[PDB]
Amino acid sequence: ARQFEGRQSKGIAKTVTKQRIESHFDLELRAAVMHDILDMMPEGVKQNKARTILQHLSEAWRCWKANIPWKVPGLPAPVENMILRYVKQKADWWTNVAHYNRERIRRGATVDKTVCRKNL
Amino acid sequence: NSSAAVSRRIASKWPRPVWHAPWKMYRVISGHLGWVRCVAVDPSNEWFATGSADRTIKIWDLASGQLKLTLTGHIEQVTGLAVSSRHPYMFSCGLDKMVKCWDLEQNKVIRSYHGHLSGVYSIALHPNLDVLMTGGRDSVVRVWDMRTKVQAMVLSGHDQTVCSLLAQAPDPQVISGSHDSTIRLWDLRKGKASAVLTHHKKSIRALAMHPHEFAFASASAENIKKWALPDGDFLHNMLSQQRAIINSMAINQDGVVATGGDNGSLWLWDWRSGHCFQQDETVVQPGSLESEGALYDMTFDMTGSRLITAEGDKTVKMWKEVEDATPETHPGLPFRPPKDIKRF
Amino acid sequence: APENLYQAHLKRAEAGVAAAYSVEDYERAKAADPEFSLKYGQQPKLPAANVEKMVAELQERDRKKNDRNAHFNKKIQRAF
Amino acid sequence: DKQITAEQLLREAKEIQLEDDYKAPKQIIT
Amino acid sequence: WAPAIGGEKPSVQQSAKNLPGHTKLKFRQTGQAAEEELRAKDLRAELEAKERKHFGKQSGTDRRWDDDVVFKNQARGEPKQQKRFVNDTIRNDFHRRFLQRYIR
Amino acid sequence: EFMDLYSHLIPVYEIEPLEKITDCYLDQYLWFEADNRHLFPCWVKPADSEPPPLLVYKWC
Amino acid sequence: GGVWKNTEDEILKAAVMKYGLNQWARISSLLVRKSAKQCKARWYEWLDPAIKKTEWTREEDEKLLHLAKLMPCQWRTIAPIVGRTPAQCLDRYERLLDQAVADDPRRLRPGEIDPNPEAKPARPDAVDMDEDEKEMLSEARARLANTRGKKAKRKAREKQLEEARRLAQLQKKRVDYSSEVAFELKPQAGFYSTADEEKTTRSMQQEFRPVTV
Amino acid sequence: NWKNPKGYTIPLDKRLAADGNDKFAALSEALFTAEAKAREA
Amino acid sequence: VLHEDKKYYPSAEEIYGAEVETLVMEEDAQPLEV
RNA sequence: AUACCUUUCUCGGCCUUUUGGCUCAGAUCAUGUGUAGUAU
RNA sequence: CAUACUUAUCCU
Repeated sequence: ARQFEGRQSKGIAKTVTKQRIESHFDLELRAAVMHDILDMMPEGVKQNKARTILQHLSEAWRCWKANIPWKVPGLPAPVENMILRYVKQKADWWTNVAHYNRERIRRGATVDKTVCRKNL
Repeated sequence: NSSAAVSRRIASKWPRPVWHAPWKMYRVISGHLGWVRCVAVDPSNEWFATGSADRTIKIWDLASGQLKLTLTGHIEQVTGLAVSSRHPYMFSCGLDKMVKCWDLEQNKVIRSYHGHLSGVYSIALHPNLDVLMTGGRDSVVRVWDMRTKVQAMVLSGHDQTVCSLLAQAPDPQVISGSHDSTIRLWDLRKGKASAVLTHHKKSIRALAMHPHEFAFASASAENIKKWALPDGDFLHNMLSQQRAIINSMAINQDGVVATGGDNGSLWLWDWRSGHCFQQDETVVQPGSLESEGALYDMTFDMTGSRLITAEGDKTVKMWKEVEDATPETHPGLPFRPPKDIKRF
Repeated sequence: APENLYQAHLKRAEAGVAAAYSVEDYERAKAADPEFSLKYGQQPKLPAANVEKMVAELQERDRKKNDRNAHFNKKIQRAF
Repeated sequence: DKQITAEQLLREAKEIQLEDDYKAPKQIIT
Repeated sequence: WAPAIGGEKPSVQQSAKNLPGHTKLKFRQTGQAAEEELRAKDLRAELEAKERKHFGKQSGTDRRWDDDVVFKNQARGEPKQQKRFVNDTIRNDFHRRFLQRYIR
Repeated sequence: EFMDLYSHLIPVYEIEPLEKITDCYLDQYLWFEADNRHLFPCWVKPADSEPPPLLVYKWC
Repeated sequence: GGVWKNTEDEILKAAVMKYGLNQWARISSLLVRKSAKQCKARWYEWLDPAIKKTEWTREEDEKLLHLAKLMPCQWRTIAPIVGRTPAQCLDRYERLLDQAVADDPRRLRPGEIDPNPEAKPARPDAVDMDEDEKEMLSEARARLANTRGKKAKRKAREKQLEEARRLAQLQKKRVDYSSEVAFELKPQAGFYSTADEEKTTRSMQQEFRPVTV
Repeated sequence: NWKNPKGYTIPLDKRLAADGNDKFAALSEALFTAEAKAREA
Repeated sequence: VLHEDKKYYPSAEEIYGAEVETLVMEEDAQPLEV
């Protein structure tokens, strides 16, 4: 069928496999933040500052990871609270995945070669 | 008629609010490790399920609040939960693009519905057919054969995430609300929208049917509207604005409408008059941010006397009516009819 | 501001009626035409000049009217 | 006699005009 | 910035996950909260019964060797630890125990 | 840095080599001088005289 | 190896503007003599703008002496509470301590290794240069300017080559998005009849006045 | 302060700026008079 | 002195009050086989 | 030849954006002759 | 003419 119909390479759904797990998280995470952004903006506000809010969320995640307190001087408190709540969502996820992978590493359960480095 | 004419009719004839006893929050349950995102009550009314951002579904005792069971099978957040009334089946959707049928006699996933291109946000079981409906970030309601796992239908037309879903036996058998700010009422035989409702300005994150009336409520960050069925005739806005993104809406048989805000507010409204008799803010459990305070799902138990809320401080909260209240000791927020003359 | 550009839209409205049309122009166009209804859709009898008027009118408006890092800061000294 | 403050060098870098792209030649076109 | 939208001879490629399975539905029988069985009862009676049972039947009511020693009674005053949930990523108790266990 | 021993992690500290030299000389100087003084009694005990098994044996 | 010559301080500062505070091995590459550890140390011990190199207050001296008795020899702790840096705090306390008492075995020997060259002020650029202090500066200038890639250069050249080929073919002679309208969406019918408008559009398309690119 | 795909040079403090006990005395005093009493005795 | 057995937050009992039942459910009552 | 309105020129000024999203800051960061070609 | 760069060319 692939020989005679051709490869159906078109909008069939890709599973979220172990190699896509972290990148799909961030897809979904950003989409969620974008949902919230569009709903938080008042009615006549140019709905294009969302990209800079997403950059602030990236920054706040790196600042969480590095243990750096951030305070953007002119960030609306709604936008900032949204960022804090989603950085905490990622922080919970990442820490729980670290707890889980540590127990597998301790047991000797099968982990990837990069899971050992990522968990360290 | 007009906005002026109709405003005078409204000052004269608006249905007065039916007195409803206040609700109090009597139980917090901690134990999910991420935002609790979905709730579902079992038709027997003795357990509820909550899905989480920690990717699990927990089964809780409805009367003790006790963790009966944790179910792990989703790779990402559980975003929607539906317990079947006709099958011993629970359905979950998740941000992992996956819809799962859990056999509740095995406590195991027996079917998987494959085909959402992005995270799934909403789920609904057809109450009479063995069919389920899911919406997701791919802007599409996928209609599934429960048995064969086949995608029987795709309801196309929304432009952003299908965030809310209703299923009923009469036409329109699917109602969806989307991030594109519209509500589609679908003709399930034809695969086509029978109506597109564009009255909302923000995204419709919550839908709710009236348990007994042929009417549904939709909720935005800007308004809760009430719509008559089949045709989606705008009935009215709630007489106040929760000034919040409403994530969840539940309607009672007494006509208590509970709406839950992304800021953790919980307002209780009179269905039929549109008037909010109660306004609450959540308390977030110790450790939480107060930014991390949303109210992601709410359901009433099957009797209507309990409201279970799924919260962003990772708690389940339970509310009961203070039903030893009487219209004299406990009237709540008091009503002034929509006396204004306004533009609609 | 929609009020600012609204009084500028009324600028344009009264200016262009003062610039392109006259009262006997209007009233004799009407005198030719009794229906000033149910005629919607059918184009009305008006001089072919009118068209370019609009066009010229708006065209009138027209003649009134590292690298990327420089812009960024130029937003900040603007703001900060 | 003159030293090396930053900013002046930054201006020199600006003069080095990056690669803003040269306009396509205006060849006569039939 | 924008997801793929997922609108809908037939192709004869057959997936392994699309082969017949679980080809009949379970329905709720008498005894598994079936709809005709549940109209028959008062669910509010059973809920208030179970809640009262829980809420009452959880309440339960209707010189020596140590004379040169410089410090005495040093455990007294220590806090006994509690079953509590802190909604903090790094300041909860599972995490403090985890880091105590795995970092030496 | 952490050294992963799979059941736990050991912290590993990288000190400036220039400092390391002074620190290792101090380390040797202090242990030599301490031993001369019998600063540490014989109960303190990764002692030089005996491997860890001869310690278990001397305890028996 | 060695103290910082003022050209290096300024390349380090320009790189901190270009690269930020966490790219010390990217910044370390402009400077051939210095490693990322030393660049980081120079920034934090001397070139942090938030370092007060001003003269010492005397509220600050009594803070420093209070602290040096509170947290004795803990200069990394003491230093942020004074507001200075540990080497500033340390030698200021030494100065004040000799002020009370009013070679030395406690000073750098000729040919010894200075422990913290990153705390001392920059040796200024000299009347001359070297191909080290000029090739480094030119590497720095380029690397501070460039954000491009290479194939854009191919781009214009490739198009010119193609244009030349087209010209040659024309001389020798001497989807289709112009037969069809791409995915054509015709305007939907309204209340007004647009037959005449369509004729005019065709006439406009027929026109071929000379127009430059 | 991690990312810069464009390469924009940021002013040194436009980077730094956006997203930025009393018992010690008791202890050191007690320890210092302890040193003193010990030395004198 | 207050150690690094420091408390950072109040309890769920100080937070919610005497009349809110506060449950911490960290393990399931039953196995998957029920 | 002056007072009025009115019309013209010259200063002063401005937002998104071009931000390749994620991870174990993704990781590491650096131990040649000899020729010739070129830049100097 | 002296620093550098290099190239599946050439050795160590």
